[PDB]
Amino acid sequence: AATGRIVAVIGAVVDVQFDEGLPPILNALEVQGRETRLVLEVAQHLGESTVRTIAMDGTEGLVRGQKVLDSGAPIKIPVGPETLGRIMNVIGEPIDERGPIKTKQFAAIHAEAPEFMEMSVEQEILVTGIKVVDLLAPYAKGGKIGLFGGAGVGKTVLIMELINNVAKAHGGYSVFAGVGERTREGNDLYHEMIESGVINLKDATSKVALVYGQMNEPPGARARVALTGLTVAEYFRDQEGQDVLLFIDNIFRFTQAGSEVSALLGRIPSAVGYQPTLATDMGTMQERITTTKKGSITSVQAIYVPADDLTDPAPATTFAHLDATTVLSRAIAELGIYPAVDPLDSTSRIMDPNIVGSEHYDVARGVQKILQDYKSLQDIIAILGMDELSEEDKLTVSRARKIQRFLSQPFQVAEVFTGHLGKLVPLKETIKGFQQILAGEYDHLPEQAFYMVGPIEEAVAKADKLA
Amino acid sequence: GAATGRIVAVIGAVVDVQFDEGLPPILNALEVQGRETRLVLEVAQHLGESTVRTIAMDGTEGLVRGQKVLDSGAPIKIPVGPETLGRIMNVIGEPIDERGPIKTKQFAAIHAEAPEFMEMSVEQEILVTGIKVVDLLAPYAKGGKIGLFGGAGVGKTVLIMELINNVAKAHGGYSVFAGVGERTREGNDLYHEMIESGVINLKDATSKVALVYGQMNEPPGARARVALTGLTVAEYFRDQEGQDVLLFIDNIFRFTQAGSEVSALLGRIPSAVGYQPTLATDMGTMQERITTTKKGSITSVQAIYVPADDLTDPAPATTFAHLDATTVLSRAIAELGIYPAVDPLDSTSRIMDPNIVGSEHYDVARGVQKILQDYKSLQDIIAILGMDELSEEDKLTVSRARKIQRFLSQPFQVAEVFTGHLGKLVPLKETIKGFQQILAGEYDHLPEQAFYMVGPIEEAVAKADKLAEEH
Amino acid sequence: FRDNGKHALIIYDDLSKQAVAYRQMSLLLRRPPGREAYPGDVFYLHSRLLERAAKMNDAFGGGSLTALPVIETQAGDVSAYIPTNVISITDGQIFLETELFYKGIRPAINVGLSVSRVGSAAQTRAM
Amino acid sequence: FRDNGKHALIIYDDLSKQAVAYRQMSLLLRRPPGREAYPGDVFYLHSRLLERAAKMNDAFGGGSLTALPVIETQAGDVSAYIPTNVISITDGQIFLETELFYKGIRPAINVGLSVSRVGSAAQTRAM
Amino acid sequence: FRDNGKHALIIYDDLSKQAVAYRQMSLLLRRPPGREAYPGDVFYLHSRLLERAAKMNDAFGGGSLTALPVIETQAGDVSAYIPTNVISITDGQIFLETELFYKGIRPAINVGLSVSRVGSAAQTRAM
Amino acid sequence: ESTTSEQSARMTAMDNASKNASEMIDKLTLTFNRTRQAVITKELIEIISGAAAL
Ligand SMILES: Nc1ncnc2c1ncn2[C@@H]1O[C@H](COP(=O)(O)OP(=O)(O)O)[C@@H](O)[C@H]1O
Ligand SMILES: [Mg+2]
Repeated sequence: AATGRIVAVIGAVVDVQFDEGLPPILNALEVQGRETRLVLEVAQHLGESTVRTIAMDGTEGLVRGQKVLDSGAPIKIPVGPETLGRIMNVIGEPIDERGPIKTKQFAAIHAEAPEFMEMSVEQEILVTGIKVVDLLAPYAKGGKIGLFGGAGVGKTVLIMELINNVAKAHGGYSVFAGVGERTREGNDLYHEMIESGVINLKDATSKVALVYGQMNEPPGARARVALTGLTVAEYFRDQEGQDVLLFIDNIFRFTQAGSEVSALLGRIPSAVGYQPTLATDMGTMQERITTTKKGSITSVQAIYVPADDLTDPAPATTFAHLDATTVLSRAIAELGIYPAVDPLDSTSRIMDPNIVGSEHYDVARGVQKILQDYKSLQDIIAILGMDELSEEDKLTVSRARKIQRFLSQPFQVAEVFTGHLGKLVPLKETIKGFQQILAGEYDHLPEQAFYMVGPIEEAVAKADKLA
Repeated sequence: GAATGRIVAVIGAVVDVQFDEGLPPILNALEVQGRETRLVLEVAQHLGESTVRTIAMDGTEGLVRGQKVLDSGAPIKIPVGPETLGRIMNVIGEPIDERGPIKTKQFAAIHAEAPEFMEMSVEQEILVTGIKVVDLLAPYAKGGKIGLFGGAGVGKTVLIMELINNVAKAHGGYSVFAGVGERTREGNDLYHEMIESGVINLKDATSKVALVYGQMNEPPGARARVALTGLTVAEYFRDQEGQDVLLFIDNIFRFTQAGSEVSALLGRIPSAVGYQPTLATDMGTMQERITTTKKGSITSVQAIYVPADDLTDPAPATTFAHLDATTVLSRAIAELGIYPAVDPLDSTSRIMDPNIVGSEHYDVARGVQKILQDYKSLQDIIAILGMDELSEEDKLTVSRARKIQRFLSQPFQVAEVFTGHLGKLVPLKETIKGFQQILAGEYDHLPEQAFYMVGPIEEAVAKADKLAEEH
Repeated sequence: FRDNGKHALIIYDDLSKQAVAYRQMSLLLRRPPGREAYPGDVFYLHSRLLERAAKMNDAFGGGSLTALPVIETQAGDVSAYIPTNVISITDGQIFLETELFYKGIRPAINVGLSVSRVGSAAQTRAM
Repeated sequence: FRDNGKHALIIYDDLSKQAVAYRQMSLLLRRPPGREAYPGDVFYLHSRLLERAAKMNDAFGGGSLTALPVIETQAGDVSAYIPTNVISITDGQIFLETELFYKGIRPAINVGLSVSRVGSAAQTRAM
Repeated sequence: FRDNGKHALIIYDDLSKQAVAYRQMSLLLRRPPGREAYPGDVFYLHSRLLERAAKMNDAFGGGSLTALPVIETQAGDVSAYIPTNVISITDGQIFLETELFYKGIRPAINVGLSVSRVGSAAQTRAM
Repeated sequence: ESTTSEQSARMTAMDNASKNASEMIDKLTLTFNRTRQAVITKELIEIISGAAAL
C-alpha cells in the first residue's frame, strides 16, 4: 500500500513520510533494501503525511531516504495447527531453524475485546488435576492466575505438568509467551521440554507453541509479545473451540516495557515512574482472555513484586484483574513436599459456596483451619515440651501432619527422575480424600504413608505394603 | 584584538556574544570593554549565526546590550614560577593582598590535559604526620591523594590546619593552599597564622607557600575555576622544576556545586537530584591532573564537604575514587568530646598492607578496628539489660574499648586557644607500642579519665597518679 | 555604621521568606526550576548577603557588623534545602527546640548542640 | 576466542559508570528522561551486552565467554534503578558487606544474600 | 426522576478509577501534576458530580436523588489524596476493614468510624 | 519460691515486648513504603518540569 521514504531515525523510533496511501495506526510497515526483515508499527500521525512508528529490530544501517512499503494490515502471523512444536518471534519468523511454517491463513495481532452479548454468565471451575490447586485455591475458566516464587522452588516442573494435564482430559492446546526472557534459559526450557514429551521434533504430537521475545530485542518488540502469544491462542478458541492455556513469563516485564515505549515517544510519566496509560494498556490485553460461547482462553501469569512493595503501581494494577494466586516458597521444599505450594498464602477469589458448591466449601475451610493452629503451637511444643500438650492436642499433631503430606503428588513430566508413574486425580477424588482425615477414619496410618500417592485408595494401599 | 563581538543577552551570569568576523573556540577568554574593573568571560558553546554562550567571572551589573568584546586567543593565562610564593592570588591570576604585582617571566594557561599512562610512577611509601588515627588506621603516602570528608562543624578546617603545622614546616618541598569558596574570615587566620610561624616572610624571599583565594562571596562561575588555578601553580613545581609539592584545597565540593548553579541557564536538562548532567566528567577532567608522574611528585590533601551528613550524595560519592586515603569525620563521635572526630571504622587507606607498613603495624590496627565493631553489638544489649547484667568477659571488652576510644583522641596544637590543653606530636614507634598494651591487659587497672587527651602511654599513667593524690 | 567606625547589629526575620519571594519572582521570568522549584543560585542569594558582616581592622575604623539571621524550619528537621545552605555560612548556631519550651526551659536553647566558634573567646574575664 | 573453540573471561569494572556515561549523552541530545533522569533505553544497554556471553556447542567450535560485571551500590540500596536492571539480567550475585570486613572476615562475602542460579552443575565432582 | 416528583438512587463503582482515567487524559495533554501525579482539579471532578444529589422541597415536587460513591484504598490508608477528597464531601462514611473480613465478621463494617451527619434525624420511630 | 516466679515473669514480660515490637515495625514499614514512593515522584516532576521549561 504505496511507498514512503524515511526522514528521521532517533533511537528505536523511525519516522516515515508517505505520499498517498497513509496507513492507519497499528499498521505494520516493512523496510526495503536490507538483510532480514525490519518491521515498523505505526503509533501516531503527525500531520503533513508523516507517521511515527516503533521499530522491532536494530535500527542500525538505516539511511535517510530508504523506501518502506505498507502491508495494508497489522503484524500478521502464522496461525494454525502446524505451529505447535515450533518457535517464532514477534513477527512470525521461525527461529528454531527447523523449516518454514507452512500455513494457510494469517491473523493480525491487534483486535478488540469480546462483545457484551458474547460472554458467559455461569462461573465454572477448570480442574487441572493437581491436589493442592484443585482444592485450596481452585482455578476458574477464563480466569487469571498469579504465580509467585522464582528459581529454585520447583516451578518449571509445574508449568509442564499443567500442559500434560490440559491435553489428557480437556483437549485444548497452549501457548508459552516469554516476555523479555533470558536467552540462556530459553534453551534449557526448550531442551527440557523435548526430553519430557510436550514438544516432539518428529511428528504431529506436540502441545506447546513457544513464542520467544527475548531480552536483547528492542522495547517496541518486547511489549507486543503477549499479543502474538494471544493471537495464536484464539484459533484454538474461535476456529476450533477448545480450552486454551497461556503462560506469560512474566507480567512485570510486559509492564516495564510499556513504560520504555511511552517514554521514547515523549509522554509525561505517572506515579512512581510508569506510563500514564498503565491501566488501559493492561486492560486491552487482559480483556481478550474471556470465556466466549465457542470456547475460552485461560491464563497463568508469573508476577514479580518490586522492593517487597505490594502497593507498588505495577502489582496494584495487576492484582485488580486476578482471580487466584499461587505462592511457591522455599520452606515447603525442605519438608520434601512437591509441588512447593504454600496452602495458607495461596488464595482464590471464587472460594465461595455459590460458585464452588456446599461440599467443596466446607472442606477447603476445614482443612484450611487445621493447619492454622499447628503454626501457632509450633512454638509451645518448641519451648515447653511434647507430652505437656493436651490429649485433644495429640490429634492436632496427627491431623495436621497426615494432611500436609497428602498435598504432595508424583508428577508425570518428571517421569525418569522419580521413577514413579505420574498420577492424576479428578476433582471428586480430591474431596473424598481430604474429608476422611479431619473425620479421622484413617487415624491409624503413619505419617510417611501419605507421601506421593494418587487417590485415597493408594495411600491406604501403600501403608499395607510397608513393613 | 580579533573578532570584537557584541553582547546580546545577559540572563543571570550567562552572557551571549555575537561575532562579526572570527569565531573563537570553546574554552577561551573574552574581555568586556568600558569597565573600570576586569571582567573575563569564557566561551562554552557555539549556537549558530556566529553567537557564542559565555560565563562571566565577576558581577553582571551594568552590562548594556551592544557592548564590544575583545579576544585574547587562548584560555586564561595566570602567572606562575618561583616568585609566586608567599602571595595570595585571584582566579584570573591577580594580586588580592595589596603588596604590588606578581613579577614572573612564565605564564601557564589553566587548561591542560591529563598525563598519559606511560608517565605513571608506581611506588608507594609511608608518611608520618603525628596523629594516632591517621598514622595507625589510615596511613598516608608520599605522593598519594588524601581526602577529608565529614559534615559541617566536625573539624575539617582544624585537621587541615594542623597538618599544615605538622608536615608543611618540616618539609623541603613547597605547598599551595587553594581556597575554593569558603568563609573570608577563615581566609584571614591562615594568612596571619603563618606570618608569625615563619612560613610567609614579608621582606625576603624565603617563603614556602602560595595562596589562591576565591571565596563564597563570588559569582558561581568564578567558584568553578579556582580549583584549576590551584593545580597550575602546583604543577610547575612538579613538572618544570623536578621538586616535590604538597597540595591543600579547601573546599573542593564548591567546584562541583558551583557547576549546578549555571547548568539550566546554559541550556541543559538537569539530571538526578539537581546536579548538572556532566558531574563525573568535569570532575575527572580535573582530578587526573593531580597525579605523581615520573618527573616529580604531588601529595594532595583536599577537604570535602558532605552536604547534610549524607555520604551517598552524588557529589561526595563520585570523589571516593580519585583518592588513595580517606579520613571520614563523623558527628556522633565529636559529640562525645573525642577530638579528632575521625571515624575508626570508616577510614581506609591503600597501603594498609602487610608488605609496606610491616606485620606488626598491621596486626595492631586490625585489632583496634575489631574491638570497636565488637563494642556496637554490646551497646544494643546494654539498652535493655543494663550494664550490671553482662558477663565478666563482656565487661572487659567495654572497658578496653572505652579505653581505646579515649586514647584515639589527642590534643592538637591548634586547640591551644579552644581547650587550653597543651599539644602533642606522637612518633610512630610509640603509637604502635601504646595500643599494643591496652589490648594485652597491661593497663586494666586504671581509670578511663587518665587516657583522655594525652600523648604517649607514659603520660596516661602520670595522670592516674595525680588523680589519686588529689582524691 | 561599619564603614565609618561604629558597631551595628541586624536581624533578618526571617530568611525563609526571602527565598519564596525569589522562587516566585524568577519563575514568572521563565527561568527553569531547580530543587523544590528553587532557582539555581539560592546559595548565592544568601551567601552574598552574609559576608558583608565583617569586623574591620583598626586602620580603617575598626567597626563591626554582627548579624542574627532567623530561620523557620518545618517539623524541626534541620536537613532541609534552605537550612543546610545557611548553617554552613554562619560561625555558630543557637538551636531552639519545642520539648525544651514545654518541659519548662524557657528560653528553649539546646545548650548541648548550640555550638559556637567562640570568637577568640571574648566572653569576659569574670564570666 | 569464542568462535574458535577457545575460552575467555571478561570483567567489566564497573558497569555503573557506563550507565552514567550514556545518561550524559542522552540528556544533551534531548532524549526524554525517565526515573532518575536515565533514558528509556538503558535496560537496552545492559541487555544486549550481557547476552553475548554464551557457551556454544560442538557444531560451532565449542567456545565460551564468561562475564563478571561489577556494580557499586550506595549504602546497601539494591533497589535503585541501575542495580535493579542488572540483577534481573544476570545469573546470580556475590554480595560483599563492610560490616563483615571489620569483624575479621576477609574476603567480606555475605553468604546469605548471595546466589548463583546454575550452581551445583558448574562444580567438580569432589567440591 | 428528581424533577418530576419521583424518588431515585444512583451508585457509582468506583470513583477512584474515574480519577486514574482522568489523570491519563490530563497527563497526555501535558497539564502539571500534583500529589501522586494527580491533576490540580481532581476535587472539582468529584464535587460537581456529588453536588447533584439533593432533596427538593414541596414547591419543586418533593423528589429525591441519593448517591452512594465508592473509593478503594491502598492497604488501609484513609489519609491518601483521593479518600480525603470524598470524605470531605459526603455526609458520612461506612468503613470496611480488611482485618474484620478475614476473621469472619461479614459485612465487616467498622462501627466506631462510620457516621451519618444528617441521617440521624430521619429514621423510623420503631428503630 | 521467689526465684521461679522471678524467672517466669521474665519470660512472659519479654513475649509482650516482642509482640509490641512486631506491631510497631509493620506500622512503620507502611509509612516507609509511602514515603519511599513519594520521593521518586517528587524528584521526577522536578526533571519533567525542568526539561519542559527550556
Ligand atoms: N581540637 C578540636 N577538636 C574538635 N573540634 C574543635 C577543636 N578545637 C575547636 N573545635 C571546634 O570545632 C569546630 C569545628 O569547626 P571548623 O573545623 O572550624 O569548620 P568546619 O565546619 O569546616 O568543620 C570549631 O568551631 C571549633 O570551635
Ligand atoms: Mg571549615
